Amino acid sequence: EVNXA
Amino acid sequence: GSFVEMVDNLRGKSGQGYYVEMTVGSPPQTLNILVDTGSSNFAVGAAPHPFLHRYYQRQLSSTYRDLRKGVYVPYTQGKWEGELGTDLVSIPHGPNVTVRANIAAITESDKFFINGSNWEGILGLAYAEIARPDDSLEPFFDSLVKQTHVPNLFSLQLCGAASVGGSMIIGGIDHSLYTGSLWYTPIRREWYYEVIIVRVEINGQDLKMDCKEYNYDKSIVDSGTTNLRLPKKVFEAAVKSIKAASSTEKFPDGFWLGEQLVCWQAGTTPWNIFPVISLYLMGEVTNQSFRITILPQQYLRPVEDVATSQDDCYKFAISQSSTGTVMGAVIMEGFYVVFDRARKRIGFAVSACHVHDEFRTAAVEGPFVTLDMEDCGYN
Repeated sequence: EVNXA
Repeated sequence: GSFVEMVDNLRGKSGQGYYVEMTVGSPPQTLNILVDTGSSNFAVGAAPHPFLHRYYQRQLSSTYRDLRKGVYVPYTQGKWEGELGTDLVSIPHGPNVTVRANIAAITESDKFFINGSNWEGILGLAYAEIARPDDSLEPFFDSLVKQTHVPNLFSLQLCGAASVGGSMIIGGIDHSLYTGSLWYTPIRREWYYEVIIVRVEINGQDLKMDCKEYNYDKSIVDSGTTNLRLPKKVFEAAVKSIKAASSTEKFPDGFWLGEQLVCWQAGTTPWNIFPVISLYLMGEVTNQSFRITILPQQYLRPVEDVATSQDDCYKFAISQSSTGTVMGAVIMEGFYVVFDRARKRIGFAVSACHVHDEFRTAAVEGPFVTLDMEDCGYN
């Protein structure tokens, strides 16, 4: 639910 | 040794990342900042937004300086845009010292802020090589190190359990956050925190793949990622073996896809039928490696309920990716992770807070004689 560059 | 002020400084929701409290501006403006070892930009909301309860007010800061330049940062999932600048920054439950750093003032965003996450900004702990717009924008931690005596290193301990918690040790290693010994794996290249996986096991059974597929096109540690992301080929092979191991019970294809979620009567979760997963990582000594092992309590993330009722439900937290392997929270929640930047290495140890049952425990063992490990890296 988060997938951070 | 012991950092009693920083222990327990993290919080977060399940599947919504971990954050720490920080201040910005003069006087200090309090804001929750998610910890992302997957990026290198320090950015905070600086304009009204439905999912924001507060934000950075530049006109209220007497120590604010405008760099007169915009910036755009797209993430695997989510993105924002804003204006660059600098200001005084501090970490209340962290090193007692204020520093000046570059700050991206987010004015526009898309599927970045999460409704009810409780955080309003992001702290990219990676290296400048992946900082936007370019590697000239010095990252937060770099500034902290150059402006203070804080050692070039930080550690993380993420604990599962819909509140979550944990601790970020800045400048050191807290010996009370783990048990056993710490095993380090060399940081391949300094941009993302890249490592090299040389062998994968499922309940002791080797996946038997070229150790290159495990790192295609790379393997990184991201506190900013929920799941254990695996390249397409490796994903298929792991799911297959994990299905076999738990064959004593069948689940719909939706479950393994991460779509649907399985449930069981309160406290009847059959953990024992689910296999343990082990990842062997390159060691610091030539031909030497070590392994970390997690439990279904790590890769079966608990959620609400199919009918929002009363029953233990979970979601498969292992998915496929096309941008390499991502050891997210499902991996990290099992260990105390030391990001030894000074020595270009990442240490792993059993976390003293990791979730588990009386029969099994997460582990970190070594050493294992492994030949041809250099070849495991993708080019």
